[PDB]
Amino acid sequence: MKIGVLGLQGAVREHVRAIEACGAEAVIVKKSEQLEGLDGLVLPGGESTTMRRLIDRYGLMEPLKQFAAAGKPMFGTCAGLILLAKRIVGYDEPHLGLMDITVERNSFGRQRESFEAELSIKGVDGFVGVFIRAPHIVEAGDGVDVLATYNDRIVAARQGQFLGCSFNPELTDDHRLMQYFLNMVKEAKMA
Amino acid sequence: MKIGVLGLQGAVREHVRAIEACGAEAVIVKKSEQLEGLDGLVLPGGESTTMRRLIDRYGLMEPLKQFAAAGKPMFGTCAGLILLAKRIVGYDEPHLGLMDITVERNSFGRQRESFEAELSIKGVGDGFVGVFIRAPHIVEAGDGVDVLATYNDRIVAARQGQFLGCSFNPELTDDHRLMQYFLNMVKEAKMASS
Amino acid sequence: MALTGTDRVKRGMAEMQKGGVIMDVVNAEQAKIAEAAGAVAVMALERVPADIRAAGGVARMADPTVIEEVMNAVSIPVMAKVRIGHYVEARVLEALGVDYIDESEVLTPADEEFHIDKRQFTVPFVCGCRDLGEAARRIAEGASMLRTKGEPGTGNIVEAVRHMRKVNAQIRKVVNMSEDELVAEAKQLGAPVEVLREIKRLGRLPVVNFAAGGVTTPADAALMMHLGADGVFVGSGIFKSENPEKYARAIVEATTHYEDYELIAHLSKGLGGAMRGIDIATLLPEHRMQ
Amino acid sequence: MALTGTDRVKRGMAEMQKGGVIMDVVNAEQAKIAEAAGAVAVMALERVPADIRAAGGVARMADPTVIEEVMNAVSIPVMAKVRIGHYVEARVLEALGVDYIDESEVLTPADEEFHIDKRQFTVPFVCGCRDLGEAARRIAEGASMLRTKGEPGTGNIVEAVRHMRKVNAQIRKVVNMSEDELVAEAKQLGAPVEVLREIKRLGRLPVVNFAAGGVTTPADAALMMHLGADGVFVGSGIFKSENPEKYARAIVEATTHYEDYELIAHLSKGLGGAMRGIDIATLLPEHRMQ
Amino acid sequence: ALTGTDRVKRGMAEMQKGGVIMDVVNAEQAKIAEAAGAVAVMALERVPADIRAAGGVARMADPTVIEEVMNAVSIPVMAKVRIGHYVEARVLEALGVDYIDESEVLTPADEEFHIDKRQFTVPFVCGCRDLGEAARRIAEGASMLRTKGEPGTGNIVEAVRHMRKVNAQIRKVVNMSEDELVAEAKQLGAPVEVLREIKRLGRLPVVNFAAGGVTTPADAALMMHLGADGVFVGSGIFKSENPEKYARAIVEATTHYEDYELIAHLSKGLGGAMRGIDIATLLPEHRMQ
Amino acid sequence: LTGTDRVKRGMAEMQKGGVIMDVVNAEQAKIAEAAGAVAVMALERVPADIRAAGGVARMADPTVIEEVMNAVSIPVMAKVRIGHYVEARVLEALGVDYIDESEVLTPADEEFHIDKRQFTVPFVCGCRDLGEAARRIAEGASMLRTKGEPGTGNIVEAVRHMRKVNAQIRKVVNMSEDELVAEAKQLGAPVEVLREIKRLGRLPVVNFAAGGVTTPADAALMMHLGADGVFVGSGIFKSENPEKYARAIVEATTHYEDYELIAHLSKGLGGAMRGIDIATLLPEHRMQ
Repeated sequence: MKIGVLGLQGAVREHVRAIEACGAEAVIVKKSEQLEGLDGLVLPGGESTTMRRLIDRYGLMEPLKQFAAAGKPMFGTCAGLILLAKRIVGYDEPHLGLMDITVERNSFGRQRESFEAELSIKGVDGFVGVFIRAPHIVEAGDGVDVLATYNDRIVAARQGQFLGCSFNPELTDDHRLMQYFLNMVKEAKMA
Repeated sequence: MKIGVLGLQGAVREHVRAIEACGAEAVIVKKSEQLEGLDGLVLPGGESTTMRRLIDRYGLMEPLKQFAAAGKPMFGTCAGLILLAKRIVGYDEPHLGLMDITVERNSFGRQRESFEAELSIKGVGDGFVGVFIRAPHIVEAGDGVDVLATYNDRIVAARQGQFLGCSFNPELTDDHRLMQYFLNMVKEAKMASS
Repeated sequence: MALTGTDRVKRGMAEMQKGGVIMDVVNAEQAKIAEAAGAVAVMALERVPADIRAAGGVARMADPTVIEEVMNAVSIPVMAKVRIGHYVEARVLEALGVDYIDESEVLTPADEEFHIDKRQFTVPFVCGCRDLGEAARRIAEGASMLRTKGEPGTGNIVEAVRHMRKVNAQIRKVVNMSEDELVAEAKQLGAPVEVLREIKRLGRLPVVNFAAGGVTTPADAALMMHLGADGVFVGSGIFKSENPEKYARAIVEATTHYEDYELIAHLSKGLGGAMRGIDIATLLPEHRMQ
Repeated sequence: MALTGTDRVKRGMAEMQKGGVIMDVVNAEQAKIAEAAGAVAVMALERVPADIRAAGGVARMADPTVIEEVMNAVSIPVMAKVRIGHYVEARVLEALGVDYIDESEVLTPADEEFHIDKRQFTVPFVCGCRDLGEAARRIAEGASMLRTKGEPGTGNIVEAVRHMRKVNAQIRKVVNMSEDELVAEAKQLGAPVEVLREIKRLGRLPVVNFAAGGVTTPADAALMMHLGADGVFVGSGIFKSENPEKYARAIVEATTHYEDYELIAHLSKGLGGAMRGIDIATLLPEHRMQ
Repeated sequence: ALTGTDRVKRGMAEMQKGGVIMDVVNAEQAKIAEAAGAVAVMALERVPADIRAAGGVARMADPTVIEEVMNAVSIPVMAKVRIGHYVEARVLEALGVDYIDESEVLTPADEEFHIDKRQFTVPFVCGCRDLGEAARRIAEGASMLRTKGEPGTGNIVEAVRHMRKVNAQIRKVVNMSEDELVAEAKQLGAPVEVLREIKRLGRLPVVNFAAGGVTTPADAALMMHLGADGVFVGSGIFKSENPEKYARAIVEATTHYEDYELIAHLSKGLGGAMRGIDIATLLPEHRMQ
Repeated sequence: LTGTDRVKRGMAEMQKGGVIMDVVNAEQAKIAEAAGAVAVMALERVPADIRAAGGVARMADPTVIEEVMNAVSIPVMAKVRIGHYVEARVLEALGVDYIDESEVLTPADEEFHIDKRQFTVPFVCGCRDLGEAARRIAEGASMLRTKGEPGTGNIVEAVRHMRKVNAQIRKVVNMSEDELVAEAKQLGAPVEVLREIKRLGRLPVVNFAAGGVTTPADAALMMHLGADGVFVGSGIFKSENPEKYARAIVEATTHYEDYELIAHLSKGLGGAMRGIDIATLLPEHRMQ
């Protein structure tokens, strides 16, 4: 089982750790070519603007979408979630636009307001959510299953192959969510 | 699969490497208790006198023999061979005395005469680099014993059912064929006891 | 129960900066150029380090106006930074919402003996270091991120290289060192032993460590990554260059694709004039920390 | 089965340069003049060493544009480069197709403790040295060619002479030395013993060694050959002269006919003004390698 | 028959691991040592503590004594020679000595150059205080190493210092960034090729024993605990009250170096150990180059 | 749960206000128990004799230790040479109640002390200042003592050390929190330990006086200067009547503010060990 991590910027190494700790193989993806032969992809925490700017410049946008179309599961953490969203508050156009959700960037404030809080995650209780300049999900489509909320805000969601959260699980030692994603990959490889 | 190495003295680490390199688990044995649960045992190169002295002092002699009686394969390299031998030239009494062979200690001379030479080993293959470090040699082999290799008309490797023995030290080479061959014996012995 | 200011949150914010470039900016225009070029954050100040050098005088915390200005201009994090020991400056930058504070040796130190007790803040700090002892002392004070000190404004990476190499080598030693030798090591290094113990337990440094000081070319940027930096700080080398906007893209792209030499060669191609820089033969400048 | 980057190939390329002159060029025109004059290769850089001196500041790898420019202008090999320790610069020059890399002390060093691990490259490197210890260390790092360091840009051969003499004298000692004394010699020299052993086994240095630094006149050039150089590097002395084109032919011809004094005398005749040069009384310049 | 290969020379030392090598001045001692379980014996004219106390020039032992010792035992016989003394070494080789110790406890014959050990068939062991020293001896052809310690003092402090130093420098080199080795070699005074071999192998490529001041079972087990491959003992056994009893104890502790109950037991009845010397010595030992 | 810091340290907290006596045999041990000692330190030679004899001083013969253990119902201390891990393991295996990693013995490691954290049995270590103290604590020491100059009959060094350490504790306790990291560095201390000190308001382990305690006045003085108790070796068994000294030290240590009583206890003592001024070139203060 081969899981990519989008390695343009951000907390790449952290995801790799989790992936390897759950027994899968991690592959750092800085180029389209590296997408080939992968069973799933992780879009890490980092700076969504930076990631987009790099995605553009090296023509990764289309190949990522093709990767999605191929039915390969994709896990977006924080900025990762931002990349997946169909709609971004204040943005005329999104990034990948693969998930039927509206997100608001930097909705909790600035780094000073970054925080940690225990969460109840439907498929995955007491999961420590780490919110570092996190966005939030304003609105979710009908196809989307809400997996967790914090103070009446949607912070985790699934849509078939797509998995998303506001927080950064890769900063904790708790791998339950990574496992839950790996499962999705396992189920997907079969079809 | 769990292979013991008699760790009282000698080139213990070298065997461990081979054992692990062939995918088995290595266990260093300094105490009788450590024999329990092992599928086979290696008696390494070193100083036979030292190994015996220590075997005596800590009452390992009987438990080793029990280990042998239990049908567990045993691999003796150089001193290792000397421990297995039924008869030792110049010695009124042997060590374990489990192999129907006569050995002569230090038969090639002293360290100056220590040498390496390519060998043809019956069950194992050909061009196997034998390293002879103050090696003994097998003077005489019993009928139950199958000669596996000779060097200049001297017996240097032998098998007897569960017991495997050589004059040279394979653990000093990167070549694991003989180790594999031993592991096989362990596998057969292990499967055999159902 | 939302907990703020936890070490995990302070350090995590830095872990989210890895693989990227943080750019010194004096105004919003520059900040926008930086965001556009792909910077992961911007460091707000009154004068760029090369100008700090050239002007001399006392360098302090930037005017809050400028910081607010820069904050309003971008969606990426805004750092700023303070003078060494200047507790109140740091409180001020915290009150302003600054995302990360740089307790910086390029500014004129306010306390020559004691650094800020960073542990008492909610907003994280980044500090400079030349070696693991220095590193570990900053960590013990509460620093949540580190950078090489280099020699800022010189256009010369040599110091940053020295520092990155030193720190990385000392980490490697500690990681594989015999456990019973750490207390004596700590003493030799001037380090807090608990930090070395954390390093050894973890198998790596427990905070992010960036290169900073003299980074002038895409090759410079990729070199630091090659030497194990978690990312780079650039100030003078972009905005003292001929075309900042063009430099910025190239450093960002080289930092990210630091092993693609064909690409780096391409990115280096059209750059044009880089800042002249200074050899050395400086009597006292920088390396002011304790 | 075709093999690239072998020591034999790397070193062979240098063996093919013997008896000739390699010229520093800043642009294609110069490169063409050099090829026309008979240079065996050209060394591409931003500023000629005499100018690097005079300007000061931080000297880096040249703009790839310039290098490409030069490559396009000539059919002889093109050398360039890099700052000491600058791995990525070297990777870049390699990606560009540069024929030989000069890890050079005339540029501002990037690593003051560790040179490039030249073994990891396919393209060969030339390094400077002042003595056999230095030489042997460079070779151990993977250098495939050597040159004296001299004092570049001074117009003064004295240092190059010192270095060529030292290295050649130390080779002679090692070649005829009692075999049992080498390990202790190596230690005294700061050398890797295996290299001294190779030297002794071979009866000579196993790589080409050129003169470089202050070669200003045909007599200078022929002198280095007389002292056993395998060839000469020239930068400043040709393009800081009155008529570069005329100097270039004379140096090339004197290098080749270094024992023909009548000829050398003739070639020296009409030259006119040579670069003024510098005596000494310099505080820190050059000899920056480790 | 290929003889004198590095593999054979080194292999012989690999076959000594886990054991004790004892200094002996005669056959009686040698027999006691064999009986006690020694893995080899080192033959000399005077035990190091006596070498100290007597002073004068210490040379290779009388061949007679060596032959005597050889005839008395079935374990290997070492002897070891003065530093630089090529001919002494050739002599010990001609006698059939199993391992030569080019030793700083003897009076050095060459203060600048060691023996070119590569030229011999018989292997050598050399002393070292740090990895540079180690690597130089290895480059000269040494096939085994030992700490230098301070011999005849009954004090392990130096051996501990040395074992610690060497082991720490090996760990650094094993995990060091590859591009830093040439510069490291230079700092250590080491041949880089050896450091490279160390790094490639993940460990020192020869056996390294503790030697100097090993006086009690606890001393013996300590050196093993600090990573020694085995111990050399001279003075501490035959300058003790009951050599024969010490011998067994050191041997057994060396082997069961992690069994503290056992070590405690073995230490119990020992009685008087050699007095030893603090320090405050002006020039003694550490004579190698 | 065995070997917890609380247990290791607690054992020392149970020794406070008392005297620990060096003994070379069971007779002495019985005298010490009889006199009221809170424990006994078993060794081959008394420190004054270690000095006078010179040579290499090691761990005592286990036989002697067992002998002493069998003779008394109070704890038995012994240990080891500095750095000597195995000696310590041996003493641990013997059941010794507290190990003294001691500078009076000949050091076995001149750069690294024993990693006392790895043991179950607690250790006491000597110190001359808070940096030294903190390093030993960071190594896992569970109890401390002044180093003094053992076997000299001269308290001057123990006084110096107790004073220094106590003065440095007081400074740290009331020091401005933001100055600790820089203090630690000046002291050569681990900052975490100074933090613990400051948080707690005191040193987190027991600290005893040791070295040169010769008279009841000496013993009471160390308590006066804030010792948690005293170690006595030479001053009792090199005295004219050990048995009489022993009772007096014990009683003075306990009633250190009763000057009438101390005066009385000092009265009949007779001859004390001569002691040594100083003018010693290298002896003691061997720790790191």
